[PDB]
Amino acid sequence: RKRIHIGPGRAFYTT
Amino acid sequence: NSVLTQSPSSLSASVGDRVTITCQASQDISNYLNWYQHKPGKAPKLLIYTASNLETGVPSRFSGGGSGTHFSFTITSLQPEDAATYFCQQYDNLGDLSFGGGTKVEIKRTVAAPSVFIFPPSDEQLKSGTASVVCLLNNFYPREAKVQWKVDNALQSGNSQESVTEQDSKDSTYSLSSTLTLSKADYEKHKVYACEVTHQGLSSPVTKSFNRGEC
Amino acid sequence: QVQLVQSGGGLVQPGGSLRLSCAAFGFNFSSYVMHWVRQAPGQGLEYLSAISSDGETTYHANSVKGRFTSSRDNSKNTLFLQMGSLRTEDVAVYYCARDRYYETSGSNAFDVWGQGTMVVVSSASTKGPSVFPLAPCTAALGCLVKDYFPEPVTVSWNSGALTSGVHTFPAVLQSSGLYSLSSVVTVPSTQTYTCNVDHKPSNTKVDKTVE
Ligand SMILES: *[C@@H]1O[C@H](CO)[C@@H](O[C@@H]2O[C@H](CO)[C@@H](O[C@@H]3O[C@H](CO)[C@@H](O)[C@H](O)[C@@H]3O)[C@H](O)[C@H]2NC(C)=O)[C@H](O)[C@H]1NC(C)=O
Ligand SMILES: [Cl-]
Ligand SMILES: [Cl-]
Ligand SMILES: [Cl-]
Ligand SMILES: [Cl-]
Ligand SMILES: [Zn+2]
Ligand SMILES: [Zn+2]
Ligand SMILES: [Zn+2]
Ligand SMILES: [Zn+2]
Repeated sequence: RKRIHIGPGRAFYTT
Repeated sequence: NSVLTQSPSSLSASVGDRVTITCQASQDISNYLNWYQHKPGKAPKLLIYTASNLETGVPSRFSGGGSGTHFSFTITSLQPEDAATYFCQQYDNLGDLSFGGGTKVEIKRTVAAPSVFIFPPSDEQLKSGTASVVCLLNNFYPREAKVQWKVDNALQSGNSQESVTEQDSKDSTYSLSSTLTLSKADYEKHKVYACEVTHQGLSSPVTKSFNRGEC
Repeated sequence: QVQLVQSGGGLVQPGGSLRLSCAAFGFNFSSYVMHWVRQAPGQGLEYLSAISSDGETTYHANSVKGRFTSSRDNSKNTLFLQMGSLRTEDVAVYYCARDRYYETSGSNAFDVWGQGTMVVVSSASTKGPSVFPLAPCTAALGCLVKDYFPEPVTVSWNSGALTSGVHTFPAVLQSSGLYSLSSVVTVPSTQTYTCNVDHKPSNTKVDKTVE
């Protein structure tokens, strides 16, 4: 249930 | 899984008038909503980021507010320049990231009558087997207009197509093209070719015509 | 200024491959996260992909995940989209965008977009346009761009020197299955008027002087 960051802030997806 | 409902889908208002677009979210998305402007063929342009904040170079004319599931975007004192499509974007995260359906904004204008022009088929085209006759309605308002084709005073049905430009950025008018498509053998059979225009800005119908092989 | 220009659009067979490129001008490309978005005709924008500034970490939406791959070459200031096994649902104008992060609010937006590039998926063949002059007998003249496939067709007058008065119409899909549009100009009267037609899917560049 982790957040994977593409960039700073809201630039992420959860898996 | 975050669907966004944008309303209204269409919109027509005068210059100087205040107008407000609404966007609703199926989930609490805090303030992570942005508002974009898009004119045809152009690159989309960011106006408001995170509910209420202006991006640099965006006029005070534009405004935003709200949070949670309900959001609003206001254009105060509309300009002819604002004839565009405005869409929102939810950016809670990349996995849910989604867009609104958009709002087409038309600038309401005083009724303007079209200039009418007719064009014979080129010699170049005739030598290939087909003949296209083009009627042009220049800079008029509103979009609604009636164009009909008459060949030796006979109505033409199902053999023509119309096309409308997007609204003009400066004088908020439209332009329309009608195109009668005939075979060469059909084209050379009759002499007179006419385009008759009807519009709410014309007190009399306008006819532009030519004789075959005279100019 | 800060700008994004897109390339690689055109016609693809169902199941075939196509590579899209997005070139960055006027800014420091390597610092920014990049996105891919698309818009189907008559539909809303649909988000596709994200790629990290170093370019080794990507996100892809479920609609394209094991089908399209985002990559970037920072020394070339170019963002890429490798598209494979294409469907009818992939018919769209494709947009690349620049990400921005607002530290004060811990939030993100797409502050710079490209003008878009169109991809058509079909088993039909490419066809170049025929350009015909439109002449009269305030005056109006123009060009008839007839029987091309697929879209788009870009039109300019006098290599960009003539813009005011120009009306380039949206294309119509003819009963033949081929597209067709007109470009006109209204100029009141040595000084010639040449329309410039560009149809990239067929690598066709036609100029037509009207008289
Ligand atoms: C645009 O931005 C890029 C990436 O943000 C810039 O590249 C980066 O520049 C910084 C500062 O100059 C580099 O830091 C330096 O690292 C070297 C060792 O490599 C060290 O000796 C210096 O003391 C300094 O800390 C950073 O490494 C570099 N990042 C990358 C991607 O290699 C770039 O300068 C900008 N582009 C231009 C030319 O405008
Ligand atoms: Cl990373
Ligand atoms: Cl399919
Ligand atoms: Cl399918
Ligand atoms: Cl005009
Ligand atoms: Zn509400
Ligand atoms: Zn990394
Ligand atoms: Zn399909
Ligand atoms: Zn005009």
